[PDB]
Amino acid sequence: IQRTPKIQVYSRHPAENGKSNFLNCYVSGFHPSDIEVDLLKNGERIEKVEHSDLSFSKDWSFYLLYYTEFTPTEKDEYACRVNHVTLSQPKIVKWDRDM
Amino acid sequence: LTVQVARVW
Amino acid sequence: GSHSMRYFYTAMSRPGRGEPRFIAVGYVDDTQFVRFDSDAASPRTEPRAPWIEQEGPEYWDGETRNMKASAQTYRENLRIALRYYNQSEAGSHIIQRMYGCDLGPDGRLLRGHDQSAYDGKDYIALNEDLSSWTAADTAAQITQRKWEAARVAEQLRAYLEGLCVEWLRRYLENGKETLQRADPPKTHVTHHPVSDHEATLRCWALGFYPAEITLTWQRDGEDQTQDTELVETRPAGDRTFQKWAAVVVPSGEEQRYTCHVQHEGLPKPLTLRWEP
Repeated sequence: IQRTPKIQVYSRHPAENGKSNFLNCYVSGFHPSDIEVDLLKNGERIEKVEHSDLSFSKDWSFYLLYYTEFTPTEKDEYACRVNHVTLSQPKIVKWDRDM
Repeated sequence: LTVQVARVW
Repeated sequence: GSHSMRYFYTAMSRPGRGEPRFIAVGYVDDTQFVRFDSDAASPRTEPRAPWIEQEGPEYWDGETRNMKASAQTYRENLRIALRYYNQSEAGSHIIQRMYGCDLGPDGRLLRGHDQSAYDGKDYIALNEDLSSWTAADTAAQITQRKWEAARVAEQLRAYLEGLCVEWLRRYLENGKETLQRADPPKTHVTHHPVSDHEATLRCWALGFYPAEITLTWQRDGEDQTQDTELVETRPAGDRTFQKWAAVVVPSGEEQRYTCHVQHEGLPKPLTLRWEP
């Protein structure tokens, strides 16, 4: 009846500290469509995150891209936090430059 | 251009 | 290359929280070009690609009227489906529809599609003949009978063979610079030790369009599908897509592994290796 989201966190361009870029959280394969996605910077919710218009794949499961401009550093940490009816508690996926 | 055909279930 | 146009409708009920939300989006291949959202402050079919913007007021007004009409129809369909499945009015449910046309590389209609789902499961689909239906269950059979009686398949066929193709071709022409341009992947292999005796080879494809791609690892020329970790193709946010494929290999055997990349923007498939 219900499908849990796949979550990927990554940058639009390969990360270069000091260079502006876009942080993405792509959630996919989920059903139903209601989902809560936050982008986190050092554990704190980033404001004014934008997202794509709801659409779906050939298996009817939904996908959404959440994105925000950012400038990577060595110290700063970024994550995506997702909640969905299929999850007991929010799932946090950390951004990894090489993933 | 979308289809105008009504599809009542 | 070949091209397709697709519209995707999602109608979602939310008892206690107003009338069902209806959202429609239209795509040519992997490029979205319109949106309609009944939850917008002022629901209107809106442009989401620059090449669609030149269409005139009659286009946007027409599409807006059609979309609102569809929104209402799908609210009705959600009520109906409640009756078809013996469901209460307390739960939230979703109807989805995807339809459109596929053109071959010569611009001719390859085939048409019009398929619907209820709560994420197949409900009914127009067959490839554009004249008969496939119902997934006894509820959808009722719908099928109604549609056979109203000759819905005939009207859908006239659309898919006519307006759908003509307007797709029109869009392809207007969006020639982007819609008819494949961007080949930029590819590389990375290497990270997992331990003293194993390493991960990760084959990357970046910046490609359209999304369709094939990344495979071979060991000694033999496919490693079962031992390959493949992530889902993901959008970059600049129209392009990204994908990687990873394999864990014995230290000292890295050169026995080759990554193979197929994509529409490449004249020939690529073979790459880790370069120490």
